[PDB]
This record gives sequence, structure tokens and C-alpha cells, in this order.
Amino acid sequence: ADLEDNMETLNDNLKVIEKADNAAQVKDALTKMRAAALDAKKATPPKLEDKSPASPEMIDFRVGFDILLWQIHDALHLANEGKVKEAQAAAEQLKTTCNACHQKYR
Amino acid sequence: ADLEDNMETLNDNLKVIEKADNAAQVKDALTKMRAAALDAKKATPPKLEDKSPASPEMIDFRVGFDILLWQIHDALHLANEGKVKEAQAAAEQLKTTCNACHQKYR
Amino acid sequence: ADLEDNMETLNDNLKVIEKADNAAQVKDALTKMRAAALDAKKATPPKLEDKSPASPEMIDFRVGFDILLWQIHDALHLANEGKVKEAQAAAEQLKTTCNACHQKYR
Ligand code: HEC
Ligand code: HEC
Ligand code: HEC
Repeated sequence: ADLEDNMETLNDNLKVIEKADNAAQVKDALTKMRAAALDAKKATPPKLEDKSPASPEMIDFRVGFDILLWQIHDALHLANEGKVKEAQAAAEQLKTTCNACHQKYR
Repeated sequence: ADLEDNMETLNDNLKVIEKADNAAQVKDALTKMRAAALDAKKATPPKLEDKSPASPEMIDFRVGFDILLWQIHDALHLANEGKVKEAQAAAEQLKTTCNACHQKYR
Repeated sequence: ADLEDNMETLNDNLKVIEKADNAAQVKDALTKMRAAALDAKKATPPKLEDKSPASPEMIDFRVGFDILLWQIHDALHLANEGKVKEAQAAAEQLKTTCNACHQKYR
């Protein structure tokens, strides 16, 4: 998928998580976020379209998604243990990383 | 190790997982696949040898192993929980990633 | 942070894990190591400043942190299961990755 589509997946599934009632819904939503974050790694944001895929900005962009993936991992395992409110809180701290990337590259 | 040898390791241990009887066997084979996928990620595939190392294709190639690694992660945790058939089903799901990369970069 | 600061974080927190009494201490040190490894991924080591950012050497460098991150993952889950001594053993194993990178790129 293209970058904007993966971002919609991330935004929609974060909201699913905030409204979720059980761990199965949280896990499903986090797994869709993980897929979207991985697919976004191959993308070039519009503000960097003319730069090298290996420029420091593009390597930083891709590390941003690795950071997000490890945060998704933490929430996924919290949900797996049945700690639904903890998984939802961990999902909320993802926004720190969403915003940090947006500030630089959106 | 070189890319062909790492792919040998991935294919051999996928077959071990398919025929395994117990969780320890599945977990051992998955651990070897994780190691091979990481070692493979540093390679330049022959199809991309004559392209720029800074090409989008090289970045995409490496994201494919990141997808594979997160799928291996799921199967590893299922095997760690002792869920042999669920871990085998998660390992079966790797094949779509294997073939999708091959279609582009073998 | 720069590479040297991230290396300090990794080394200091490994020392904490080596002297830890309980899983909470180990998990806290391992999460700080995970953050430093992700941050180090954006660095260029002095020895590779004369290489392309997409050169095989720089890919090897960045993938070395992926290897470390999955080893940090193993120790984190072992600590989460209450296997403190097994987590410490896994952190000891991590050191082979640190030294192998230093041998190549320091
Ligand atoms: C970089 C490492 C990013 C991370 C982490 C996240 N996002 Fe993002 N986002 C990024 C870019 C470069 C862009 C611009 C895309 C464009 O073509 O303009 C975006 C954009 C969005 C959008 C708007 C997309 C659209 O349809 O117009 C949304 C709704 C969005 N991002 C959400 C989002 C969330 C919820 C994230 C974390 C959970 C997140 N992004 C992470 C880069 C990066
Ligand atoms: C890209 C991200 C890949 C993923 C994921 C997987 N494979 Fe692969 N594979 C890839 C390439 C570029 C190549 C060509 C290597 C060459 O030098 O020609 C291969 C090759 C194989 C092979 C044949 C090896 C040989 O002796 O030539 C096998 C048996 C193989 N790959 C198996 C395999 C399996 C089982 C995978 C998923 C579990 C898998 N590969 C993923 C690129 C990528
Ligand atoms: C590459 C993939 C590395 C891995 C994995 C680890 N380290 Fe490292 N480290 C690396 C380099 C290239 C350098 C040289 C940095 C420089 O600017 O000279 C280092 C350096 C250190 C240092 C000293 C830094 C300084 O103050 O001069 C320490 C204490 C250190 N590294 C520790 C360390 C630990 C504990 C690691 C694993 C847990 C580890 N490093 C991994 C490259 C890489």
C-alpha cells in the first residue's frame, strides 16, 4: 500500500484500540498497525522525494518505524497477557512517536 | 554466511517445523530461521548487484526480512507457550512472505 | 544521542543487569538498552565515514543493531517470565554481538 493508506490504517486502528472492549480486539488492531508500519518503511515521504533512499533523513525515517514497531510489540504482549487497560495505555504512548516523526517529515 | 546458505537454513528449518512433534523442536528451528533472516538482511541479492546500493529496491529487500522476522516472532511466542499446532500455523504463514520477496528479487 | 552516548547507555545498563537482584531491575535496564540500540542505528561510526551510507559495511553496521535488539527481546521476555538468571545469561550472550561489531567497525 502507499504511505497515506498505511497512515490511515495506523490512525483507524489506534482509535479501535481506544474503544476496544476485550484483548482480542486490541490484539487484532495492533497486528494491523504492525503490518502498516512495516509497509510504510519502504515508502518515501513527499518532503524527501528528491533525496537519496540512503540519506540520513531517510535512514532516520525508517528507524522511526522500528521504534514504533517495538512499542507495538510491548502493547501486543500486554494484550496477550490479558492486561487490556495496560495495552491501551501503551497504545496511547505510541502517539509520542507518531508526532515526533510528523514534526520532522510530514 | 552467504545468501544462498541462509536461504538453505530457512528452507530446511521450515521443513523441520512442518514435521515437528513438540514445541521445543519448533522453537529451536524458529530460532535458527531468525538468525538466518538477520544474516540474509545484510546481503546484496544477485538481481540487484548491478543497481545502486542506495536503490529503493535494496531498502525494500531489507524490509522483507523485517516482515519475516516479525512473523517468526509470532511463531516463536506461540511455541514458547507450548501451542504446537498454532506455532506451525504461524510458520506456514511465512511462505507468502518468502514467495513475495522471491517474485521481486530472486 | 550520538554513538558514544548510546554505547555508554548500553554498557552502563549491562552492568546493572549483571548485578541485578530481581526481574524489575533487569527489565528496566533492558528497555534502556533497547532505546539506545535503536538510536545508534542512525549513527555513522568514524571508521565508516569514508563509506557510502548504503555500503555493505554500513548495512552490516545497522543490521548488527537489529541482532542486538532481538537478543534484547529474548532477555526481556525471560525477565518478564520471572527467569532472572536465564535473562542474565541471555544478556551475557549479547556481549558476543557487541564485541563482533567492535572488532569490525571500531
Ligand atoms: C515516521 C517515522 C512516521 C511515524 C512513526 C508515523 N507517521 Fe504518520 N505520517 C508520516 C508522514 C511522512 C506522513 C505524510 C504522508 C503524506 O503523504 O503527506 C504521515 C501522515 C499521517 C497521516 C495523514 C495521512 C493522510 O491520509 O493524509 C495520518 C492520519 C498519520 N500519519 C497517522 C499516524 C499515526 C496514528 C501514527 C502512530 C500511531 C503515525 N502516523 C506514525 C510519518 C510517520
Ligand atoms: C527477501 C526478503 C527474501 C525472503 C523474505 C525470503 N527469500 Fe529466499 N531468496 C531470496 C533471494 C534474493 C534469493 C536468491 C539467492 C541467490 O543467490 O540466487 C533466495 C533464494 C532462496 C532459495 C534458493 C537458494 C539457492 O540455493 O539458490 C531458497 C531455497 C529460499 N530462498 C528459501 C526461502 C524460504 C523458505 C523463505 C521463507 C521462509 C525465504 N526464502 C524468504 C530472497 C528472500
Ligand atoms: C555495531 C553494530 C555495534 C554494536 C552491536 C555495539 N557496539 Fe559499542 N561501539 C560501536 C562502535 C563503532 C564504537 C566506536 C564509537 C566511536 O565513536 O569510537 C563503539 C564504542 C563503544 C564503547 C566506547 C565508546 C567511547 O566512549 O569511545 C562502549 C563502552 C561500547 N561500545 C559498548 C557496547 C556494548 C556494551 C555493546 C552491546 C551490549 C555494544 N557496544 C554493541 C559499535 C557497536
